[PDB]
Amino acid sequence: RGSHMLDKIVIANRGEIALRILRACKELGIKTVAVHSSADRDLKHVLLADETVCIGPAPSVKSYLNIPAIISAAEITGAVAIHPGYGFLSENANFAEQVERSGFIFIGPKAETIRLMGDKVSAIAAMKKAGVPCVPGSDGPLGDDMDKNRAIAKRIGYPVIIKASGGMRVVRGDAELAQSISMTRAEAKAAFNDMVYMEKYLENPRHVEIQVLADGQGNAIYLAERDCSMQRRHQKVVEEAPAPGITPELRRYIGERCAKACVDIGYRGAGTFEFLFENGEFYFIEMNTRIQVEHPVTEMITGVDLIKEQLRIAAGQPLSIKQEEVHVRGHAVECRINAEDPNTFLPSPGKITRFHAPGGAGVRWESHIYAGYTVPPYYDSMIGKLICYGENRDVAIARMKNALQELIIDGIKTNVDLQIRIMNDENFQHGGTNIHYLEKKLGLQ
Repeated sequence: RGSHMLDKIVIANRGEIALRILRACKELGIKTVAVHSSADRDLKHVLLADETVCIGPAPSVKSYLNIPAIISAAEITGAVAIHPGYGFLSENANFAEQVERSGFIFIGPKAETIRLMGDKVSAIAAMKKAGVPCVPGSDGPLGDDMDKNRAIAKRIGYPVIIKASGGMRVVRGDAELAQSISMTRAEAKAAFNDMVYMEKYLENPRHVEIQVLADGQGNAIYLAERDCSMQRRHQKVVEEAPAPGITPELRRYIGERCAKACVDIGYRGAGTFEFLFENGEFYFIEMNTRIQVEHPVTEMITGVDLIKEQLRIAAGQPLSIKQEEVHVRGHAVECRINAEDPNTFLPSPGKITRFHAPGGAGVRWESHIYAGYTVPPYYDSMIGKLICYGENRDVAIARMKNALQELIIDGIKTNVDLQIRIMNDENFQHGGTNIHYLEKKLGLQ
């Protein structure tokens, strides 16, 4: 035992993220244990792992969410750590608590941190305390004294939105504040209760998120930001880094705030701070206490291997990277490739009859698919991620177009066509479109 302390690791996940993790492991000489459902015996990473363990039938609830089977998998193989990747049990405290209780290292933050940020009220509370900008509001249920309510809205700045404590109405001026509150009162009465609170209405915001790394020993750094505004039905479709328009100084401002937050909450490992960004102001929404799907975009513009850092941190090693050594270079754009139905956006199962991946400079392909592989119906629609890097934003986009053209995936329905359309969208090329843009372009409004 000694190529890395975490000499053998259980990859509690599937698809592209599991492969991504497997590779990071092989690089470090770490033995891999791929737990899988009976429907994923043909996953690329499973076929490449040192050991494979079936943890149950196709259904996620019976496999990838099966806590005892996953820990038993770690036990029978003498594994020492478990990487939950993203989704599934990655932000499930109970799982982390049992994993560690069984004597294994959970590659993620402390159980108490998952719970903290996992709760919206506790999270906001902690973020404000640490100095992270949050969504302005009445700080509690609104009374009937329209005078302070008008002052609250004023202080927060219109437009404001009235929300029911148990579930909403937009107010653009104090002239309609009173009526609006009463109107909202009624509905909720019904609708739900009578209590109502006020929040700042962020009408046309962008989705900007800050990547961080903390060793849980007092060291925390931020690795630039990512703009993940290209959304359809709240699902991310395109991601890029850095975020267009964000200056080095603003980046430094929001970055140091998140790093400080990590220190205050004793955060450990990789995490992400998602904010709504409008009129140059950041507003914290939530923090994902895990690795991000779109992490590659950050990896390519900073030259940092986020998965490997997660492993080193989980191995008790303090951060070896100082904030001043972190330099953003170039631009990276990510298109998510999904095997999805164009009318429901749901997974579109089937056999891939022909597959050809794009190649060339600045082209990264994260995917488990291969000619002959069949997309199962039990999980998500994501079959891969295509990330293109360039010395600047225009080069990255130009490369994504070229790469999307070389990409061949027959036998199943995909969104490749959609991606090409987005890369050719004049507004996207200009940069900085808000979270409502995509649904507009395609009329899902």
